[PDB]
Amino acid sequence: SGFYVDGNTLYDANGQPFVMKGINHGHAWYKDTASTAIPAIAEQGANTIRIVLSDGGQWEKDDIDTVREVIELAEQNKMVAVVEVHDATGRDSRSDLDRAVDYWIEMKDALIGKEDTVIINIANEWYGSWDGAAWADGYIDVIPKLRDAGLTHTLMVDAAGWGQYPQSIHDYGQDVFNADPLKNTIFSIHMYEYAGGDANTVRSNIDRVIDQDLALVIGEFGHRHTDVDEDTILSYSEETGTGWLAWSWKGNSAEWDYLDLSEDWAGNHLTDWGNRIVHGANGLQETSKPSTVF
Repeated sequence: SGFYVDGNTLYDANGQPFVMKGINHGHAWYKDTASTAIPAIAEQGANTIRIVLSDGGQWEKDDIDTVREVIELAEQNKMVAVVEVHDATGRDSRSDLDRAVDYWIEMKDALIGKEDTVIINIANEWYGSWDGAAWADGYIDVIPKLRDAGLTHTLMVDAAGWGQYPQSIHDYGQDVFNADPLKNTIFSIHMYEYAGGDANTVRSNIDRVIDQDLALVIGEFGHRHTDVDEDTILSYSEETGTGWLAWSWKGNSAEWDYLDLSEDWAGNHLTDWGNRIVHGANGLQETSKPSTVF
């Protein structure tokens, strides 16, 4: 029993549509914060946490005990865990995707049996270039190896272009889905200045996926700062049943710290951005519903 996909809808194990409303947590870079940050994220009303893991490619590898620990903390706070490997971010090289795939297979014992509470986002932002065909071949090759390893989880696949070239999913997403004998794969767009730059763009990018009867989550998105239209991401996602996961709880480097949702790991002092996501129109408190498996 696990999550299932039918067209552009993701269903929990009780067959109830599940629309992710949640938050990215940079676990890989802040491993000891788990027992503070994960429950703090739950306290905000998030029904899903996207957990940044490392396969040791660029940062400190998250071992199998750590994977178990963080998924357990999510589950025991009534949140779905979207686990993701972050080390292939922006890279076109197949080798980086290979490393992520091998990581999931290495960690399969922490994952098997958790199909109703864990969704596997194969690699964050793999394939930085805007090339639908090449992006597709990567996942056409990758998905069967995961299935062969006995991983039956819903798989989440990031669009090419660091998640910001959703044309890739429109043009090749069905080919990628077809490569999954389980027919249980969904797609993610990351919406920043390009893919989420204005209302029209947000709507067009969501439409170009779900109108292909492919399931979609906005696995990361941002906000306007010194343009990203978080209002439309929030409202149009709600209208269409499209899930989203805001980036990110805490710990961005100085260059991106405008993206921190919370001043503190415990979430007692949200930033303006955190307040918008948690307490604002179409945000977590207003629209997030827990997976019915809980």
